[PDB]
Amino acid sequence: GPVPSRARVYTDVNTHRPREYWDYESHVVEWGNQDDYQLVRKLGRGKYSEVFEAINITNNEKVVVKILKPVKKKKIKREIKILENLRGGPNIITLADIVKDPVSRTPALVFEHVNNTDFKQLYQTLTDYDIRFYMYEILKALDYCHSMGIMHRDVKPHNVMIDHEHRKLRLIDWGLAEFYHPGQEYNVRVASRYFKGPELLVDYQMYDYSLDMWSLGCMLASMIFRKEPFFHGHDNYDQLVRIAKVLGTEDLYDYIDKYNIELDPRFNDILGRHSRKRWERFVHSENQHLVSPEALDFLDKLLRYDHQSRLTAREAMEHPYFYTVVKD
Ligand SMILES: COc1cc(/C=C(\C#N)C(=O)Nc2nnc(C(C)(C)C)s2)ccc1O
Repeated sequence: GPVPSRARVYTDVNTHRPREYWDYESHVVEWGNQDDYQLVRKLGRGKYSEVFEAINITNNEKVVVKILKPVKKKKIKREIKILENLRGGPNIITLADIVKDPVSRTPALVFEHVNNTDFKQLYQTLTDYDIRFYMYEILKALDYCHSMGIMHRDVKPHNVMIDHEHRKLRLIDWGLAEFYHPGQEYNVRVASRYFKGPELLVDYQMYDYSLDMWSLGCMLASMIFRKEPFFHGHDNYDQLVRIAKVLGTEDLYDYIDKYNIELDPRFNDILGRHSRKRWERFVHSENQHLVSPEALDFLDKLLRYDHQSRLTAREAMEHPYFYTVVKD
């Protein structure tokens, strides 16, 4: 069988919390007044929700309303409980209210309003300094939620809201997030394809917070090299091949051998043999102003096959890449 694995940090946060903290199936939702919120416009529809801009008519302030699609009361209560546990943490989107939508017959989560610029256009204008700054802000959110026993499991540009005018960042969509319990096996069908960690792609279920750090590394690579997404697989198998063309196949075999994992035999005809590459080959005249020795070393220390070898969020915040970021 597979060799077990444990997070190297925040390992026992939930076992020493009171049961109510992580036992989300027993959570009792405190419902607000649905008539407080007037929907203004539909902003988007996801796999699991529709998102609206709205007005809170008790203060005439704009809010965002996420009306959940019908899913298991378990998955709904999980997201609600995680948002309440994390509320007020650095750069965590603030759940302001929860109401029963009378049309959908599902909960509608009310969030603080973030005046966001879409990552498609925003990523075209970010400077070297901008990228370091916003990476540091994401790390504050990830260290916070990891320190609170929670992994996000869906870190990607779409879930990082940035109000660039006020340099304000919020990590959103906690609908895939989970509580970390040592030795628990988790669903590997999380995260968007381009941001899935090697652990998901080789079907290793005993993963942890370090999954988020791979995803973050994928975002960093797309930003400093101006190639979004960086690992651009056509499916989940080709996704691992794309990673192995950069990190090399010998270290992939070291990874799966360490955890006594077996690759899907369908890789025998697609994976090939690939050397590990040096990150400088992705540097060119149109991205070099975003690349530094510190950026490449930081990236290299996030994008490890072995989830146990990646920088933690707190370690990442100590990295020289952030020395130039002005600290508040
Ligand atoms: C999909 O889960 C979530 C989504 C959100 C929020 C948004 C999304 N998605 C959001 O605020 N999207 C916007 N798109 N344009 C905006 C203007 C600045 C034009 C008003 S806001 C918050 C918490 C969640 O859990």
